[PDB]
Amino acid sequence: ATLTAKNLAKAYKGRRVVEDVSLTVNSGEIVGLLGPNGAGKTTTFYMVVGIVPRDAGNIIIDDEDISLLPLHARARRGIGYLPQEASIFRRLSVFDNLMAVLQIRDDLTSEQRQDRANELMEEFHIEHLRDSLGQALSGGERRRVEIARALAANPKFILLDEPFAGVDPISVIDIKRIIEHLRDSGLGVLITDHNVRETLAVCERAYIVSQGNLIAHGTPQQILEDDHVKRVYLGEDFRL
Amino acid sequence: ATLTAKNLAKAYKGRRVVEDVSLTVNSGEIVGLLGPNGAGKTTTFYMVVGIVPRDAGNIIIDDEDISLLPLHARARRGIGYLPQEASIFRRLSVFDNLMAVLQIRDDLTSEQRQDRANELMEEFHIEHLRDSLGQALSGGERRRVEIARALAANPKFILLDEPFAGVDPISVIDIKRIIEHLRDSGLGVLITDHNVRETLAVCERAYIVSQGNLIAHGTPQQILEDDHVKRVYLGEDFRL
Amino acid sequence: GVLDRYIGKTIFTTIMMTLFMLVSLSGIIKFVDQLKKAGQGSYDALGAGMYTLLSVPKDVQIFFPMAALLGALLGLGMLAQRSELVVMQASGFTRLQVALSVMKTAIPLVLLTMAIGEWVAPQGEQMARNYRAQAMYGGSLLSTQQGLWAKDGQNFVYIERVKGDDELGGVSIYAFNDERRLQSVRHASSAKFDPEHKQWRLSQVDESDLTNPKQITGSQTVSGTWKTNLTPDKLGVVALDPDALSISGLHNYVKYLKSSGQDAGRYQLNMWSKIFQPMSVAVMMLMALSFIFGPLRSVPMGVRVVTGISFGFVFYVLDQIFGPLTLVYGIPPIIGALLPSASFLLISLWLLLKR
Amino acid sequence: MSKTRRWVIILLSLVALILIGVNLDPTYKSDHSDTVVYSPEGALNYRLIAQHVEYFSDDGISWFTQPVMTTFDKDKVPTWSIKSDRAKLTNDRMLYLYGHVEVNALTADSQLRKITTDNAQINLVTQDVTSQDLVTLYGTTFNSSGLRMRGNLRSKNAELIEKVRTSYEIQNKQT
Amino acid sequence: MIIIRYLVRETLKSQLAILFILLLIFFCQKLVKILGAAVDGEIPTNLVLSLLGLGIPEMAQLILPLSLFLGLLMTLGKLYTESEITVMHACGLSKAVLVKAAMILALFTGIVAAVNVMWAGPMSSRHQDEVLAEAKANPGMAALAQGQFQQATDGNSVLFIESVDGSKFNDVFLAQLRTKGNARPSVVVADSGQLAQRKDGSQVVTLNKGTRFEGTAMLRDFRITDFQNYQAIIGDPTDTEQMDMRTLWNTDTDRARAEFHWRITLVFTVFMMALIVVPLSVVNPRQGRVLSMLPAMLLYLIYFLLQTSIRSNGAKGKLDPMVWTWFVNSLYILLALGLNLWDTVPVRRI
Ligand SMILES: [Cl-]
Repeated sequence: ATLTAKNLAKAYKGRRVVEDVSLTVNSGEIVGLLGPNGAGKTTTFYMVVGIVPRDAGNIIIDDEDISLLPLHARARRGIGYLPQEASIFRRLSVFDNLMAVLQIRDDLTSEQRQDRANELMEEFHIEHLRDSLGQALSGGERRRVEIARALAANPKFILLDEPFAGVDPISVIDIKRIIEHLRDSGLGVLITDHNVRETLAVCERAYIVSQGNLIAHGTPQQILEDDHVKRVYLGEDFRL
Repeated sequence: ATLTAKNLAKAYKGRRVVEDVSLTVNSGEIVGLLGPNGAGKTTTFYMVVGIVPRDAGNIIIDDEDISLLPLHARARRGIGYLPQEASIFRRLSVFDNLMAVLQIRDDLTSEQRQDRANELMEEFHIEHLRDSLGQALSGGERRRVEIARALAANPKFILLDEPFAGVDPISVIDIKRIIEHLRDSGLGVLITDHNVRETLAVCERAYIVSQGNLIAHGTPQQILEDDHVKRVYLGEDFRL
Repeated sequence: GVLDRYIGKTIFTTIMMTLFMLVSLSGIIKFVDQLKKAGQGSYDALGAGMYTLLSVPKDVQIFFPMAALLGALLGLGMLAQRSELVVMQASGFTRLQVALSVMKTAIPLVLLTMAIGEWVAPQGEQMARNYRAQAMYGGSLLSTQQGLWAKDGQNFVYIERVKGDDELGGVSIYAFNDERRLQSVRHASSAKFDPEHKQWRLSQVDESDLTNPKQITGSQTVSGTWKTNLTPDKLGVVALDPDALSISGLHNYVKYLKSSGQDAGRYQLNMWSKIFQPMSVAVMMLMALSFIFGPLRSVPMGVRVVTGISFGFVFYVLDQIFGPLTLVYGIPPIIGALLPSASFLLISLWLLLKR
Repeated sequence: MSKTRRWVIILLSLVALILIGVNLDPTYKSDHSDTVVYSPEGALNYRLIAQHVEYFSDDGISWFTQPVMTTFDKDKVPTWSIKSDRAKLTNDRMLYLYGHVEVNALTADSQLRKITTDNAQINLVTQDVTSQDLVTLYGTTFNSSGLRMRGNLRSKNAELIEKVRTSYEIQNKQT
Repeated sequence: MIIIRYLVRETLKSQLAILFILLLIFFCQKLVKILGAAVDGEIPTNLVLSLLGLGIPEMAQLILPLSLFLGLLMTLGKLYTESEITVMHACGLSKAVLVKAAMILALFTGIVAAVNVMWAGPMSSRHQDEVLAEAKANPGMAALAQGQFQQATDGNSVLFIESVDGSKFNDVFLAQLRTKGNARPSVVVADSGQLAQRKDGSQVVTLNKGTRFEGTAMLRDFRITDFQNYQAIIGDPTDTEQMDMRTLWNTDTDRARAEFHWRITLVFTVFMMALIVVPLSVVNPRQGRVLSMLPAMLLYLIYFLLQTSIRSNGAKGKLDPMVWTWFVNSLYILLALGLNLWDTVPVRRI
């Protein structure tokens, strides 16, 4: 219900990339984690995901310290991680994807698994392609399958790593409908991205890292008005 | 002066990618080549550059049959190409970069090369990075070095491939500066990118391709008003 | 499970493809080498082909651990490279469950290779050798037409020709006593073996006693019996003797050598290595696992395949070296036959602790 | 650079593989030898004791250093002793004797007690004793010096051919 | 002049690292060979170090062309993936500069391989011959003597041994396999046996206090010899072609002609391989590096296999090494020009 990073820090061979980055996301809200290229947005994002260990800081979900837990452990504690790369199981049916994700969850019986799987397939309009392997899907279809698979592990917070990775303007509205649907479905989505316009257009809040030591959290109108990010991150006057 | 690709076509192992793309560009203007993913924009771009061997189509510059000659020979007949990744030489100085490209053309003497190197470095604010190896530059610095090195070969047209590649707006306004300066220098720049907002904001004549077919041509104000482009690629809610 | 089933399916397909490729390379090489000697007898290209096909089980048995390491590396590489092991972790499927999926799919492989090394590889190689000797000289019994010797305790025998498997010709028995000085020479023309009495029957024999100098009393009889510890099985082995035979037959022949009085360390070593071979297969898969989950985390395909091929090569080298190196100090042959597997397991487990 | 290359790698690997597949003073010294030559029906023929023996397998020839041959009868009784400095044994059971060839009569029943020569040939199968140089036959009552000798040990006989002179001890041997 | 220096400096760094790795590999191979031949009883730890360090020109022979070849593959691949060569071509520079820099590096490695072949090879071979001929008794006497029951077509004889106390036998039994016109196989049996080889080149087997039993076919005639000291002849890294270029030029024998052409072709291989590798160094994101180098590595392997086969066959009188050696080189030069010109203006039109 409440994911929170506190004093996140990381260094690489005597070089400081991030130190004291603390962002917070709650259910039913979209939180962007933005910043200039090299500022440390993706480092702290990954350090919340659990693939990048912390040198200093804390990651908490509902009064549970997940700071030392790897990616599998933290994924069990309701942290779904959706990367930008093609993360579908190739040479497996979409149903096998869901079932592979379900058989690890000890919270359902042999039949409730299949029930939830069919519910997800009807939910994401991917009912057409049920037997097609992962090697034969298109763009949007594979994206929806990957979001369903990532939901099938029952995540309290979905961490999107660069979801706007080279998408035509005709499909960004579809991805925004999906992220609004996930927000309206009582999920906390943590979006890190390089595209600033479309990310700030859908994020209710946004933390703007810069040099990995400071942020400016606020609404899109409160972020656009701040002169610090207007200069270091934005430049002159921006046109949304 | 003028670059023309008439009736250009191509296909890959039984799938048609380009079907009669006829592209014309003049000097002193900015022409963009945009389209949806998998249309054939980048394919015809590379086919005009010379990396991809053509299958059917003519390419000419000032009534010169330029279709069959290699990439180096297209460059010697006045064509510059800027790839998307870092093309700067890493283990050479910026001055060595400029000098190594200058010393290829036989229409300059040993002293005119030094003069052109120093003039370029002054033109792009690189005088303070003369002996610095190329592997230790920033983004804007490396971009400037690479474009000055491309100008050292004296090209008639410049073809940019993905100039706005993961660039925050504080550096997008610098690439805009750079393009505007290259247009005002009497050169014809051909943009191929996905950042359509800043592209059309800077480009003055836009071409759109779909399924290997040119859709519509004209100014961005006329392109954004065309209902077919709005229904095929962008959408009805796109602006600058 | 399902992830267990999917990992298993991919790793098994990739190990089988790798093993087919290694077997086809060694086969083309052995085929050209065998055709090189296809001038004598009615040995044609078809016959050389047949000798390679019948020898394929020996090649798969030899290239099994290398193909296991390479295929596991390429399988889990395609899984990692396509960012799927990360998804498995992103869904809660832990790395230990992935390691377990691999180990679970490692069981059919060891069963397959044991079955082959027991009934398919030795039978196939023996049939190939016999077919080659039959197409060239009219039988493997006629291939050993040069008179050979054998040892039974303090006695030696010389056989001039072999007429099948139960009938021998031209036998000479030099029986020495406990001091090498007391000798008797018993010659014979034909031998028969009956398992009912479990002894040999010689016909048209003559003995010579040499206890008394200046005498040489020679006795001639028509029917005699020879009670020795060798069997037509042991005759086939001593004819063939390439140390590539059934583990059961290898155990019987070791029991024959320890009874007759020879250094059976070579056969013991090859027996222990032939039964440790499926453990080496499993060690190789585990070392591939450790590579992917350890040093070779994010390396491209080329790095993985060249590190795989070099490690398989140094495993073959370790085996070929520590084979005879057992006789430097006369250490147990089982210890030497286990050293390649043990060392590669130790490397693999060292990479899974990382400290 | 995917399509035709598949056949190119195929052909190149094939050629490499077929190329890998195609590319893949005596003889017998001894010393102090005690040989015992027996008859074909057992029994015993003689015994040869040498101090050093070389044998060439290329030519099949033996050389015996300081040979001593003791020949017996059919009843295994030492009849003759034959010392020499060297012996040449060929492949036809003919033994040559070079240097200090001295044949003593072990059994006192012989009429011929001693023979002395430098070169001798002996046929071992037939126990024949020939010599083409100067020989001397010592008897119990006489000694004869001849230019050639012929005889047989099995028959216990020997005679001299070309230039023969004979001496006796006080009177002559009765004959 | 600047880009050519760049290409030379980068390919040299790569070639130096590849040479170091190749040295380690070939050192391991030679160590294996030396330690194998040493426990057989031929050299101790004092000769192991010398021989390991001394056979390095034979390693260089094969690795210098290989180090240049793999270095050029690796470095041109690295500059292809990093978009540097592409922007050279986008600035009008063609494959001429690349093949220039290649041939310069080929010159350097060729001078080193030529110096190696002319002087460093024969000197080290002569020193090795003298060292190996110096201590020969201690080798032979170090015979492991572990052939316990070993009989095959190695002179057509059988040898059995009961126990071995280190370079010594117990209850030794030798037997023949030759019938030789219906006769008994020669049988000898003793109590102490020592094996000593490499005295003159042939294998010698010495026994003490033995008995030799021979005879005819089941007749009672026997030859029973009581021998005291028995010596027989029941049957490695020595160098033969350790001559200078002048003597090889003047010898004109089979061995010398083969060796001479081998040395020249080995110094030529540097330039030939560096000329072929330039248009075969592009890597594809689909295949990667090791798979994109694969046909070029196969050419290199096929070339060396042919050359080694030609040498081995010519020095035995099967072929004329000159004809076949330079026919192969001709074909490889034609292939080089073929795939070096096909991507140019004249051959594109062709
Ligand atoms: Cl289930």
